Amino acid sequence: MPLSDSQIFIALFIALLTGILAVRLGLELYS
Amino acid sequence: PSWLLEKPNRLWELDTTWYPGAEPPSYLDGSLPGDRGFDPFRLALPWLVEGELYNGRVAMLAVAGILLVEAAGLGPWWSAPFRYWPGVVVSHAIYAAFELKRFDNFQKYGETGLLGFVPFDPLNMRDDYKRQSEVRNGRLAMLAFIGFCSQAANTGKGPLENLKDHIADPTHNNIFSSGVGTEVTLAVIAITTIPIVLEARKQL
Amino acid sequence: ARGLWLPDTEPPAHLKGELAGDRGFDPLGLGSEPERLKWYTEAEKTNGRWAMAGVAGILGQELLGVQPKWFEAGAKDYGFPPLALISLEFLLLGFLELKRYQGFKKTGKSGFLDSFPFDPANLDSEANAEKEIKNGRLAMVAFVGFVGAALVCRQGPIEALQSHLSDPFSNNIIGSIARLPETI
Amino acid sequence: LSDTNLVIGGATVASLALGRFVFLGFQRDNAKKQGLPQQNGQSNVEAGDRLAEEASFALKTNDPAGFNLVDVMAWGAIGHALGYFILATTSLNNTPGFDPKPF
Amino acid sequence: ATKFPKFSQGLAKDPTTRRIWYGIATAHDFESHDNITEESLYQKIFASHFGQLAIIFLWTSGNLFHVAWQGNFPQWVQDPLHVRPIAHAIWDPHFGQPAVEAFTRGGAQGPVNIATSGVYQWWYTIGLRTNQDLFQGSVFLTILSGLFLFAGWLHLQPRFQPALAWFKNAESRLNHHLSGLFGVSSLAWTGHLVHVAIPEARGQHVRWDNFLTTLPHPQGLAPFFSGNWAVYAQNPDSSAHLFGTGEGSGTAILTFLGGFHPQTQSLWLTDIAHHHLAIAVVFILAGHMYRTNFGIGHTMQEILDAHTPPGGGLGAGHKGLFDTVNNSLHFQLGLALASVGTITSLVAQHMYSLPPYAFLAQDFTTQASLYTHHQYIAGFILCGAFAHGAIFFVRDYDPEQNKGNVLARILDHKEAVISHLSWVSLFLGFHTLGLYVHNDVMQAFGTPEKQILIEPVFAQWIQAAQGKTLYGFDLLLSQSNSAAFSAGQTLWLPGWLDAINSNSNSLFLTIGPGDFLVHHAIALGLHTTTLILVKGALDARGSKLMPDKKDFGYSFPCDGPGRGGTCDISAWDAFYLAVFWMLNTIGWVTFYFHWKHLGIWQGNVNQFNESSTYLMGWLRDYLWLNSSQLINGYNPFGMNSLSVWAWMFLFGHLIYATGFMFLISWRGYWQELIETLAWAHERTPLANLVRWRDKPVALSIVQARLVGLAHFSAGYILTYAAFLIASTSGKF
Amino acid sequence: MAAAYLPSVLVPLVGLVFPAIAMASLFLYIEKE
Amino acid sequence: SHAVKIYDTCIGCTQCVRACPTDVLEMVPWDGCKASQIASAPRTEDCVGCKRCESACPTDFLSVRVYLGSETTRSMGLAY
Ligand code: CLA
Ligand code: CLA
Ligand code: CLA
Ligand code: CLA
Ligand SMILES: CC1=C[C@H](O)CC(C)(C)[C@H]1/C=C/C(C)=C/C=C/C(C)=C/C=C/C=C(C)/C=C/C=C(C)/C=C/C1=C(C)C[C@H](O)CC1(C)C
Ligand SMILES: CC1=C(/C=C/C(C)=C/C=C/C(C)=C/C=C/C=C(C)/C=C/C=C(C)/C=C/C2=C(C)CCCC2(C)C)C(C)(C)CCC1
Ligand SMILES: CCCCCCCCCCCCO[C@@H]1O[C@H](CO)[C@@H](O[C@H]2O[C@H](CO)[C@@H](O)[C@H](O)[C@H]2O)[C@H](O)[C@H]1O
Repeated sequence: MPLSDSQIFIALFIALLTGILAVRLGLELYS
Repeated sequence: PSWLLEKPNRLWELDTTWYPGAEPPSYLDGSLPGDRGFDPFRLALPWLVEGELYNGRVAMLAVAGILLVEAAGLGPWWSAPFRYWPGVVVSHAIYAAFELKRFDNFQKYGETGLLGFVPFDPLNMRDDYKRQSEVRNGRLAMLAFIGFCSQAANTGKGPLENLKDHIADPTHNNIFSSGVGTEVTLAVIAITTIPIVLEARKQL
Repeated sequence: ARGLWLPDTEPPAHLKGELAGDRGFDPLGLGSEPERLKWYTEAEKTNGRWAMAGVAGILGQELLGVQPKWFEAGAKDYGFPPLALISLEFLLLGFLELKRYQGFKKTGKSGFLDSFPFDPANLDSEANAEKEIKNGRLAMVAFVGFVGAALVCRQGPIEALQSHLSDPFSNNIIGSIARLPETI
Repeated sequence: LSDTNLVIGGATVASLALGRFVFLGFQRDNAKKQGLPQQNGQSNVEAGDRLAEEASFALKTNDPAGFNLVDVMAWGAIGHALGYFILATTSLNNTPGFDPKPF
Repeated sequence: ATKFPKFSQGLAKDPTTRRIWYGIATAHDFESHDNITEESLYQKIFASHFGQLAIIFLWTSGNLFHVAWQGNFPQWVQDPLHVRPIAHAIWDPHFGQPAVEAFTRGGAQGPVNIATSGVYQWWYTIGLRTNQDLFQGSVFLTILSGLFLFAGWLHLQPRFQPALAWFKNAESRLNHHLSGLFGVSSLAWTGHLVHVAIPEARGQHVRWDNFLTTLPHPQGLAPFFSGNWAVYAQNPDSSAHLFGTGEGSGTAILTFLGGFHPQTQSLWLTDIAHHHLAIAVVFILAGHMYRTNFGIGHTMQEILDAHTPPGGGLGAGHKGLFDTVNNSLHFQLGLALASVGTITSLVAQHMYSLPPYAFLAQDFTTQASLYTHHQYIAGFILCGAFAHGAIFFVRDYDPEQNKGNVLARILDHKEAVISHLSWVSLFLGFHTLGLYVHNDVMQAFGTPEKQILIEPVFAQWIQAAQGKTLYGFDLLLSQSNSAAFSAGQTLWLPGWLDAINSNSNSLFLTIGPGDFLVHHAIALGLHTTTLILVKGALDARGSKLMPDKKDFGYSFPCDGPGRGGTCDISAWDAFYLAVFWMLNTIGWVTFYFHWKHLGIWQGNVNQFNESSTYLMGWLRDYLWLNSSQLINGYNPFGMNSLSVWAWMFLFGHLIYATGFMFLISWRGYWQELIETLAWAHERTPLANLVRWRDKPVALSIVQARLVGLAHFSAGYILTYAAFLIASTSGKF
Repeated sequence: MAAAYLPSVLVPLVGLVFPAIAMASLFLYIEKE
Repeated sequence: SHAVKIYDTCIGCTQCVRACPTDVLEMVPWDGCKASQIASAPRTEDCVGCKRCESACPTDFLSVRVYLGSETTRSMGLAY
């Protein structure tokens, strides 16, 4: 049984939040 | 800039700023109408003020026309323009003639106006209350047009029928039972958890 | 000399007895830093208060005979779908907890929204603080006991107590672990 | 008083007694010579590690020989491990089909 | 001048293009950055470690997500021997229609890549069955990555910044890592195996919504608490068990059967559960060794200071080594890399011979890819271990603080160590090459019976002692009346002896003279790579040619043409030279693994046994013979799905060759050439309207060695990966 | 696959749009005085 | 710029000064050696780092040492 469109969008949104946290860590490590 | 308020004043709708205890940016000091210190991605300035106003003003007419069309039985609003090349050219020429003066006024006055009535107001009555009401109604109108489009995408019925279905069954006819339910729930959780992360930034 | 968790031991130097519930118990030394100690004091109060509300909720739900048990109440049909429920709950609790943190940052005390402290009946006292913290600790321990009874005996708290009172030499933790194949 | 009760309780009691009466001096003087963990000639708490402060409950006990709570947990852990080793080896050797002996 | 290398004002004031390159290459050498302190260095490293952990968990989440979204995991679960596992989908707008058709495989609706990573076998073994399971795991790991990123940001904030002394508390970190990070994690994994993976192997669907309802064993936890632990070993899965179904299944959860499940050709899951449980208990016990805040436990400085032989054979012994190790991040990283890389090699050697995942042994491409992947990773890590040992000797070693201990004493006889490594390398090279060349000449002259074929009787004796009866040595596990035999006879010996005496698996393969010769080649490679690395580390502080080398640091171009000339004199250059030898060594190892297994998988062991004793046999019957399908991936007649590997094969050859340019031609040629080019641009009309900001210069001497080595290594790896995967997957 | 249009959007984004943005921004950062 | 430090084993032979192609080095009076002079490096801003001076030096080990440092237009030997 395949995944739904909503599951892919959920994963992409959680990854976008994780990427925001990553940018935050990278900027903190920089300065 | 007549869109600037007579006096700097941040209004109160359950709080002053977009979450309780939120700091305001240095460039948002309450001089603008609808100021809530809300620019977390620091996009902001005055060109974006006419951008917000223009999008809001077009959205007022959009939501008014859609609600009036749905109030009568004039079919779906999204299929309405389909119910060509000379017309496209003449409309684009007329609207571009409008936008010529709209863009020219910003180079000199810092405002847009309509043609040369840069404070376009033949009947006066302009005040800070009118400015704040205009910006808040524009924001509400463009949120309402996005709601119209999203409700027409998720359900084939018009916005009046969606309101009737929500009236009939409130807990079962809402966004959290539609196709976009789980991602909306996740966005709500992220939204409600974001300001505590921002306060962790502040206190640390 | 206040009572200590162990008789005739030296408490850590950061526990001199000013806070309510200070029995010198910090064997790991978690509260050695003062600001973290204040935050942990508020956190102990908030966890204990949520435990008191929840333990009273589980007890009242079993006392009033609500048909699904407390550990199966989420799966019940209420008409309201759980996605809408969790979204509205997160909105309301986000408002209330942002207000509570703003009050803790401004004043350093507990309280409801724009009221720090929250005491309209004016019942605040040092003995009352000791009663609050001791009932909170007892309710936290009690909630862990509720989880244990729900996990091993598959029973609510009053049901497990009645089972223990009916036969205490076979209806204890030893017997319930020995009866996991028939329970589960 | 089952076989589990007998083996676990007897091993725990024997370990606690061995730690209390027999090996207390040996453990005490070895822990005295080895001392606190160090870094660059200083204990960890003196070097600036506040989380490495010696736990105040761990020394003073009221036992006349100085047997504290940490000694009870350590020797009881040893006793439980020995008792469960005995019980497990007995369980293996009593189950038919299993024979770990080299002959 | 500029602000990009903001950690180095010396680089920021460089007016040439060297500023950009060196700004990239020195960014993670935090100790050499401007105004760094020890405490801020440790805090930056801690946060960087959080970032790396988040990257790892995101990478795993991406693999799970792409398999769940675009793979064929349920179809593979239905037929694990007849379904090619899909890695991910291909969306390439440069594809022609024949390429679209060729890459559509595995039952996919479009072009896909077939996975070689073995994640299907692993995830299926641990109990995952559906796309929903993989998706939920991927979402959980994305959240874990976000948590790690938040913790990395958090511990950089001033009130959550750990003090320097916290980082140097060795005893508490060792206690916690051994007891919790190793032991409790292994215990929790035993919980997962017992509650989920073992029932799913027996057809029982156990997930989060029903695992509190499902009994892992019919008698519950009473045998555990009573100590009647042999109950959990009763009634194992039978030899006729079908994996993932209840047919032929048992009820045991902790066993010691040994050997393999007959259908999956992999280790029994109940054996794996008992392994991880025993590991959990041993590691939790070992995590109570060191003293923290409770008055008990060992002090490592006193342990080290106590271990000095009273006869004086080791001088001062290990005195002062606690502060030497604890104050040097390079000593710690060198130890960590040496141990982890050796463990990576152990993983490679044990996963092919004792496959732990169901239907992994039958997937030949995956087994070859995993062995090669982990052995090359192990080689790079071992090179890094010795590199950071050399860096320790330059940057962190204090001779006064280590006076007379084992470190100073091994520095004091470095000539003996290096010269003996040179002797063993020379002996192995002379005699291994000589025996191979003698055999090649014997084959060329038509007389293969004149070859020198030395039987590996020592390793055959080892195989006999572990129970392989083929060689006729009757001892220990191959002697039916021995004490070692009788002790294991009721526990693990029946399954182990069934597995080790079968030639249909990879458990202790039959070996002969070809295995002898290639093992001595492997010994030559290990000893020579070690010689280069050890000579680099021990001469890092100085040699007779440059007695003050420590003053110049780990990496510097040379000391000029004086004193005879001093190219490649730095310890860094010894690392650079040793990477070539490591790649050569892992090449020999993996060539051996692949060719021997190719013969075994094709059912013709005589090809390796007869052709591997001479080097033309390797060339013709391994490289030339098995490249035929690969290089026909595209041809004038058309293309197939191996065309990506043919293209990558050539791509690797090209990158390898490009590296030779940086390695052979050196700097001053290019600098004069670039000078003429800079003249040309300034004098060319319509082009001299634009100017460079950074003055173009040739790459530096060290940078050239690095870039040439990087191209050489990348081409090496890409070429062999294409050949390995294409040759194995075109047949299997 | 579900949402099968997503590769046709994200592959040009990750392969062309993001690298162009990245090298333009990084060029502007590393040349800034 | 590169750092050129002089040590006290210098015998004042002047060979490093003669070898230098960018006039970094010069001889100054000294009392530590028989020649009554010592090499000095006052103009290391012009030092290219060729180590011709070290090749010229006769003492064992060297009495002039060049430590390559931060690179400049002058030290990179650029005419453009
Ligand atoms: C495991 C991966 C990893 C981790 C944990 C780090 C961690 C760090 N790096 Mg390293 N980096 C990596 C991979 C990594 N990097 C790779 C593959 C390269 C190319 C070889 C680099 C090249 C690099 C440079 C050139 C610099 C860092 C710097 C940093 C620090 C700040 C990063 C940041 O986001 O600033 C965010 C800052 C901005 C977005 C604006 C400035 C732009 C900076 C100067 C360059 C971009 C840095 C970024 C990490 C490049 C990513 C490379 C990409 C191909 C993966 C931090 C300690 C910087 C630091 O100051 O040194 C301690 C620094 O100058 N990194
Ligand atoms: C007869 C009694 C006896 C014996 C046989 C030993 C034996 C040993 N003791 Mg002593 N010891 C004794 C009595 C004894 N002890 C007594 C009564 C005490 C008082 C309690 C001690 C207290 C003591 C301490 C405190 C320590 C020892 C240690 C040692 C070890 C090293 C000693 C040494 O000097 O190495 C000399 C070694 C060298 C000079 C280096 C040789 C290096 C070779 C040449 C390298 C070869 C590499 C090879 C070529 C490459 C791989 C080969 C390839 C085939 C794989 C050794 C196992 C030490 C230790 O190791 O403990 C585990 C240690 O710390 N002992
Ligand atoms: C096929 C390529 C090749 C060969 C044969 C060698 C050979 C050798 N390497 Mg060199 N290496 C290579 C590639 C090679 N290397 C590359 C690409 C690099 C990267 C730059 C290195 C970097 C390197 C380092 C850094 C070191 C070596 C060392 C060694 C020696 C290893 C010990 C040994 O095997 O002794 C046996 C010797 C040989 C196999 C050489 C050939 C002997 C011939 C066949 C003898 C017979 C000659 C014949 C009769 C004469 C006829 C002449 C005719 C005109 C009459 C050996 C001399 C190590 C060393 O010197 O240890 C002592 C050392 O430290 N290598
Ligand atoms: C992941 C990266 C990626 C992607 C998605 C593409 C996609 C494409 N490439 Mg390939 N390319 C890439 C990387 C990529 N390229 C790299 C790294 C190289 C060098 C190795 C090449 C070398 C290459 C060549 C030599 C050619 C392509 C061509 C094409 C097109 C073939 C399909 C077609 O028939 O279009 C037909 C073309 C059209 C229908 C017109 C498309 C016009 C686009 C949409 C204009 C977009 C505006 C532009 C991107 C503005 C940039 C702004 C800012 C982001 C910088 C397609 C647009 C072929 C071509 O057609 O492109 C010109 C072509 O000749 N590529
Ligand atoms: C201090 C010290 C210090 C040192 O140093 C160290 C150490 C030792 C670590 C420490 C100790 C400690 C302690 C033990 C802690 C623990 C805790 C817990 C118990 C809490 C909770 C807490 C808990 C709480 C929150 C809670 C509760 C919950 C609630 C809300 C809910 C409920 C319920 C309801 C009603 C009903 C339904 O039907 C269901 C539910 C929904 C389910
Ligand atoms: C006071 C007093 C006394 C005493 C007595 C008592 C009271 C005692 C008790 C004590 C005890 C009674 C103790 C105990 C302890 C125990 C412990 C502490 C345990 C632990 C355990 C463990 C650690 C386990 C583990 C494990 C597991 C879990 C699983 C399996 C494996 C093993 C076994 C390892 C006398 C009379 C002398 C005198 C007078 C007074
Ligand atoms: C397994 C063995 C079990 C033995 C344990 C049970 C016996 C002991 C239980 C009696 C405990 C009485 O606990 C007692 O609590 C009171 C408050 O409640 C503490 O009293 C403290 O707070 C009160 C209340 O503000 C103030 O008067 C004052 O600051 C201080 O005395 C005592 O310091 C403690 O001794």
